[PDB]
Amino acid sequence: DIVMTQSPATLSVSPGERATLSCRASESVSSDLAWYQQKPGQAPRLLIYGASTRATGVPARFSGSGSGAEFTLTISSLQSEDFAVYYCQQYNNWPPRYTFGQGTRLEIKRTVAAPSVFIFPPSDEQLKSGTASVVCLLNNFYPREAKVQWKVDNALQSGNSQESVTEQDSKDSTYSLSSTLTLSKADYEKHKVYACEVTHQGLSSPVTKSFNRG
Amino acid sequence: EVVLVNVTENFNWCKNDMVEQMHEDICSLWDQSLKPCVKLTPLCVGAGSCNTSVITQACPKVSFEPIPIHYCAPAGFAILKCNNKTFNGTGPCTNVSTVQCTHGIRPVVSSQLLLNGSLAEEEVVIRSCNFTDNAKTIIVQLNTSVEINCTGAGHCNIARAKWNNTLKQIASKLREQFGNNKTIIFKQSSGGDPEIVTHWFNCGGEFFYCNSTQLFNSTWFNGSDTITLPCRIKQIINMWCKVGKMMYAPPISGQIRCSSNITGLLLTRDGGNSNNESEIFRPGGGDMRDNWRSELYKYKVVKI
Amino acid sequence: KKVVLGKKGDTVELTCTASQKKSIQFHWKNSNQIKILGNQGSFLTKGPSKLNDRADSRRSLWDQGNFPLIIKNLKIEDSDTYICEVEDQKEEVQLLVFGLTANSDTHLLQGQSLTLTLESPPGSSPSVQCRSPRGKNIQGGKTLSVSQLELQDSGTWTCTVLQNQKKVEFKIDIVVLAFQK
Amino acid sequence: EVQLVESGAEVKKPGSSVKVSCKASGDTFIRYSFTWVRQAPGQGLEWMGRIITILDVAHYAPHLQGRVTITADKSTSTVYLELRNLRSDDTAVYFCAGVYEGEADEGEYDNNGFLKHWGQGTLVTVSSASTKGPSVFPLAPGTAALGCLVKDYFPEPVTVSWNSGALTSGVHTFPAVLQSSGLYSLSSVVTVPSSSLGTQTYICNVNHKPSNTKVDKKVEP
Ligand SMILES: OC[C@H]1O[C@@](CO)(O[C@H]2O[C@H](CO)[C@@H](O)[C@H](O)[C@H]2O)[C@@H](O)[C@@H]1O
Ligand SMILES: *[C@@H]1O[C@H](CO)[C@@H](O)[C@H](O)[C@H]1NC(C)=O
Ligand SMILES: *[C@@H]1O[C@H](CO)[C@@H](O)[C@H](O)[C@H]1NC(C)=O
Ligand SMILES: *[C@@H]1O[C@H](CO)[C@@H](O)[C@H](O)[C@H]1NC(C)=O
Ligand SMILES: *[C@@H]1O[C@H](CO)[C@@H](O)[C@H](O)[C@H]1NC(C)=O
Ligand SMILES: *[C@@H]1O[C@H](CO)[C@@H](O)[C@H](O)[C@H]1NC(C)=O
Ligand SMILES: *[C@@H]1O[C@H](CO)[C@@H](O)[C@H](O)[C@H]1NC(C)=O
Ligand SMILES: *[C@@H]1O[C@H](CO)[C@@H](O)[C@H](O)[C@H]1NC(C)=O
Ligand SMILES: *[C@@H]1O[C@H](CO)[C@@H](O)[C@H](O)[C@H]1NC(C)=O
Ligand SMILES: *[C@@H]1O[C@H](CO)[C@@H](O)[C@H](O)[C@H]1NC(C)=O
Repeated sequence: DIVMTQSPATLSVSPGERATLSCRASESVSSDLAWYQQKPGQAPRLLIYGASTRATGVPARFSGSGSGAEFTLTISSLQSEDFAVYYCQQYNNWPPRYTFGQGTRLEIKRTVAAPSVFIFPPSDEQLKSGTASVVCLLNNFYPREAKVQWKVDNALQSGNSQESVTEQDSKDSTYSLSSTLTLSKADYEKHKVYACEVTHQGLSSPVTKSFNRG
Repeated sequence: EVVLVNVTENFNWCKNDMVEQMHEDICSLWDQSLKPCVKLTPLCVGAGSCNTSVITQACPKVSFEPIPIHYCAPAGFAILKCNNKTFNGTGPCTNVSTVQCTHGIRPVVSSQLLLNGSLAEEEVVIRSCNFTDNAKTIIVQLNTSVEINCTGAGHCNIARAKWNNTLKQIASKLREQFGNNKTIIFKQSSGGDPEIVTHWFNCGGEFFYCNSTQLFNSTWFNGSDTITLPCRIKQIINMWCKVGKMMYAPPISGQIRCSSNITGLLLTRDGGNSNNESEIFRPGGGDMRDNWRSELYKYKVVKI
Repeated sequence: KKVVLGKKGDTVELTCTASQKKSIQFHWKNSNQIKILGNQGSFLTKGPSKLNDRADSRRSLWDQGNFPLIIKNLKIEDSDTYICEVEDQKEEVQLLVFGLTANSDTHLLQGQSLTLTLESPPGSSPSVQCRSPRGKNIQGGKTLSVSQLELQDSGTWTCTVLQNQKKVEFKIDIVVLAFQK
Repeated sequence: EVQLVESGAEVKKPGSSVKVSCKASGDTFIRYSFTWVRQAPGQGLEWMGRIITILDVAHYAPHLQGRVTITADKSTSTVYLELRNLRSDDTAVYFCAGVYEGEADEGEYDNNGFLKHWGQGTLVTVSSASTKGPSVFPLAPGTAALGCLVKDYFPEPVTVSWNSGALTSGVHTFPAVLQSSGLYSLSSVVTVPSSSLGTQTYICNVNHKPSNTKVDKKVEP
């Protein structure tokens, strides 16, 4: 089957500047190539088709080019509503076996911002139900790349926690991240101090918020 | 090739095996030459639910001017040919002969008009399998050609003066067949599938459908130099070799051009109980056997 | 002597069968030899008949030797004798179309009259018999009428038209209003 | 200009089958071709198949072939997708899309492969888990942070507001994660002034419609 592959995976652009996305095919697809835009929680939106034709309602700053196995999409001046995930599609083959690229995430580029780190011990109500989860929060940081690590009595943890990350905030262009450590009531009480070591470009040294049981 | 004398041969052009054989060979050729992206044929074997048979396949765009095809005698048989300049296809013909193959015939697929065919050697000639039956097709053969120029950009052109002279000759011939006191009237098609209502044909690989009303709108025996027919090119086609539907891909060329010679017509006569004296004729066609009959009327195949 | 009855506005199917299971030439005509509809190879043609707009066939059965004439939105004018020509042989069928309507469109009061009027082709005497929801039976020719409606006549009436030993059923909704004492 | 409107969310056990629908209105139905594209949480778009509405002919992706069916009901302008032998990896948002093909009823047909009109999407969750509401726990506390732990529910989605919508500034409601138990879990946190603790109360509101459950937990110093 025809494989579509987009580069790069993530593209960070400063507001009002030009962005260039590329789509590559594993074999010629002529000009049967379309680009889509999608925002979190919404259906995709058609942008370009036939390699280079804008769809109705599409603003002039979007424009596509290329033929065969090489395609690019250009946004000459990024607006706030331009930051999204973009997808390319080929529809050249017959019988139809149409395919999509894995997408390019286009996010806002801003100055480096350190996360302010918090930590919430398990509640009484939860403890009373047999389970115990610890939450470590990284608030309003940039860039998205962060590394969290749980330490239980000065010991590395592995396979017992989970991460979640918000979308880029519409107002200040930052991210926030939660990390939840899950243990049984018994394991929890088996140890003393619980910590989350945090690494981020905005920090000269890795920061560590923590607490002791009781 | 080999002429015969003192020998009488009864022909019957409405009962000719060559016509049937050729019809299958032609289908086979078009089938394999021009392949559709999707093929639909009905299949209603079961007493209840009907099952449409669907085929999907690679459909490369192809276009070339049909090469003349010949009919030759299969092992065991021979091809007799009548040499009378104006043979109506039925009865004895003493000016007979035997041949290897028939003349070169362009396997053109079309309705209403016959293109790139053979001309009548003397006068315009009309022929039918049963003139008094208004359901049977009337084949006209012309003694003079008429150009029809078509473009993929949406139209066909015919010179009005040339077409008007042609209509005069057909009307003249028609009234001689149905009564010398009759008024001849040409009207547009009365209805049916698109392939039948319009002048339908294939060109540069694309199927054209042309409104022919302007060619059939006159009264006989009772202004603009060229006649321009509006045309559409279509992707979804009704099959002609059998009942069904076909889809092709859209055109890839921006300069599709066909010049053809109109060498004959296919008509149907209105008829019907009417004490009023005038015959009405409309363009017809659809059965390619009529197209092949207009070329093969003078041949028969006999066992050796 | 094949007879088929039709209803105003409805659809009918006039059948035609070939002696073999193939797709050959066929054509439908009326008693005036006017071409209604037929085939040419695998395509459908339609003649210059008053039916043109409302006439069709079923091409998915042609290969099975069936060549029907479907007439939609039937009118009384359609009444005629239709002939199916195929493989040198003529199938003949006569069609009669009837209509049946009430004297008024709107709702009726108790003790008020009801006149049903039957519409017919020229030259044909049909018998009519209607039955109300309560069992009220009336009969006649062209026009049938009840002198006084009861409340229990409200609902669906069922009329049967008899002609050529054949019949056909009509359903009419009559509303008769109730009221307080 | 057609508008495509799909049916509601579905929840199925693996091994089951599903039939999702899409009502098209505004334009001539037989002039459009329709396509189904799905998307798994955190993944890309996947072409499933396409129906040529006027011919009633459909084509499918090789990896789905045999257990997927697309149909169209002309009398109600509705397009259907059936997916058979459901697996847990079929969990996805299923999108219905279409595009104008030309005067198809007159034999003109462009056969466009691109997708101009999209429906709102239909979430189809395929899991062995049973429907059940969340347990809501407090995340008791410049400024300070406080929040609600919304743990152990099925299926998605769940909605979170603060103080019955009156508090929105500085709120972050994280996307759910799939726990190893097969149940979902998320946290909603908000940052407020420290001096506000002791005067202004904070209640988080959790709505989980599938289980018809509704919780209002108070978070205190
Ligand atoms: O049908 C699988 C086929 O689809 C592709 C490209 O369209 O990938 C799509 O489907 C995958 C299967 O879930 C998704 O993971 C992916 O995000 C989506 O683009 C091809 O990878 C594959 O051959
Ligand atoms: C065909 O030509 C013959 C001459 O042999 C003529 O007698 C006949 O009238 C023509 N066909 C018929 C049967 O009308
Ligand atoms: C064509 O035939 C007609 C009779 O229909 C005749 O009048 C005319 O002269 C013929 N033309 C030629 C060139 O033979
Ligand atoms: C020609 O058709 C008419 C009526 O359609 C029929 O009566 C006549 O017998 C037919 N000719 C022959 C001899 O088959
Ligand atoms: C058709 O084209 C030919 C040349 O190919 C030209 O001589 C003739 O006049 C044209 N006829 C028209 C435009 O009707
Ligand atoms: C045929 O049409 C021509 C147009 O060129 C016109 O002169 C005339 O009306 C017709 N011919 C005759 C004989 O009237
Ligand atoms: C052809 O054109 C005439 C007049 O332009 C029109 O009345 C007629 O309906 C057309 N025929 C078809 C097949 O549309
Ligand atoms: C034939 O064409 C003329 C215009 O060129 C039109 O006025 C006339 O009505 C047509 N004849 C009929 C009645 O079909
Ligand atoms: C049409 O007929 C003329 C006159 O015989 C001929 O010379 C010309 O080549 C023909 N046109 C085509 C395109 O066959
Ligand atoms: C008729 O012959 C001419 C002369 O080559 C050719 O260009 C044209 O395509 C032919 N028409 C058809 C329909 O085959």
